[PDB]
Amino acid sequence: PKLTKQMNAIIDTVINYKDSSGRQLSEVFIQLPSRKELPEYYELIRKPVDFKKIKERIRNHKYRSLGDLEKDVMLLCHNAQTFNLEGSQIYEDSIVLQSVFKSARQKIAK
Ligand SMILES: O=C(/C=C/N1C[C@H]2C[C@@H]1CN2c1ccccn1)c1ccccc1O
Ligand SMILES: [Zn+2]
Repeated sequence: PKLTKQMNAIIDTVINYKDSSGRQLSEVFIQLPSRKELPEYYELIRKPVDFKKIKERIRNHKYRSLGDLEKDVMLLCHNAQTFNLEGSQIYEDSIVLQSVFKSARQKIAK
């Protein structure tokens, strides 16, 4: 109950985060392209995950700890770094979002 609320607060912080230029960094990460739209993603990435899926997993009580939530957020960001070119905006945004997650978890949970 309190855990579910901690998780929703943390993920909401990550999703709503805007950089100093006003850009909501999460936007591209909410929903993966389909298999038909981007078959090469699914050829490369073994364990696809997006923020929509993480929200599903929170809603359905699938993460039993903040550690388990963190593992999926880090997976998402790792997949983004794997697929996208180093130095691309999406690659760089995924690094920022890792930090935003860790700060949100420090702030909300401690
Ligand atoms: O890498 C991810 C997405 C990369 N895409 C999304 C945009 C930019 C790049 C190529 N894109 C396409 C390509 C085809 C159709 C729709 N979007 C990604 C998205 C959600 C969660 C994890 C991810 O790695
Ligand atoms: Zn429920």
